[PDB]
Amino acid sequence: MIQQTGYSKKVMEHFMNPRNVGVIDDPDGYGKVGNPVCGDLMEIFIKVGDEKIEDIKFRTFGCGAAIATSSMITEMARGKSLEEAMRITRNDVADALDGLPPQKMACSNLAADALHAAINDYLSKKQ
Amino acid sequence: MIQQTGYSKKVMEHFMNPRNVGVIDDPDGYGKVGNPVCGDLMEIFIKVGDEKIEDIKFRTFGCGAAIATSSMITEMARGKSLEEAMRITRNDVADALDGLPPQKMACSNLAADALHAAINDYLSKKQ
Ligand code: FES
Ligand code: FES
Repeated sequence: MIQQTGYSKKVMEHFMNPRNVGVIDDPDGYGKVGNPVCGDLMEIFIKVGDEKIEDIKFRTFGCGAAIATSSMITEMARGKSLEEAMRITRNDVADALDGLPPQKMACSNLAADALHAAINDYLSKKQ
Repeated sequence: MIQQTGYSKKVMEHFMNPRNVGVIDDPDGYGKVGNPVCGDLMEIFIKVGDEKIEDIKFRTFGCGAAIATSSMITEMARGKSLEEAMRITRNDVADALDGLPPQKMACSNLAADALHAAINDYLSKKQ
């Protein structure tokens, strides 16, 4: 078939066994981003110690591509400085996502956009 | 707030720990239904013995409401006669779903529509 799309092993691994699902109570930074098409919401929670991500959790009721990408992005963010985590985007897990249905590119961008939002929330509370 | 919506404990239980996720190889009936808005696909697989559902599995990369509803519908279908399973719809788990965002009503209908499709696939193979 032409323009074939579908789901890779790595996305299926992170959708079936996502890392860092949950909530942090009273988090240092909280970010939430929604997807305009389906209305699902991605929420990222961070604890910050030493200017670094000491803990991270995500919560969403969105689709498999959004959950797998959040699992991969939160795992890559853990332990990074705030400036390094701000540079993380789904480009950093491009190979795992290649091939996905084209509408899931937006779903894949929720995790990094919520992480950036959580970092900015924490920074704006510093001031 | 007015017209409040969100996710209940029962849906969160079935999204976090869905029952009957997987595939049956060489199934007796296979049904697949898609959601027009997001393009996700729900697939149900059944094994039929004694005119009854001897095993059932679903596979989707759709959202939390579609995965929780499939978990609840496949659990209710297991062991039922084909005629009883044909009567199952998300109405049978209405109370667990009440309150969900209104766009997830379509996501909630995928499981029973795929189950009906799998049953009709098996019947059309009888003939
Ligand atoms: S379909 Fe809602 S987050 Fe992907
Ligand atoms: S948003 Fe795709 S199945 Fe619900």
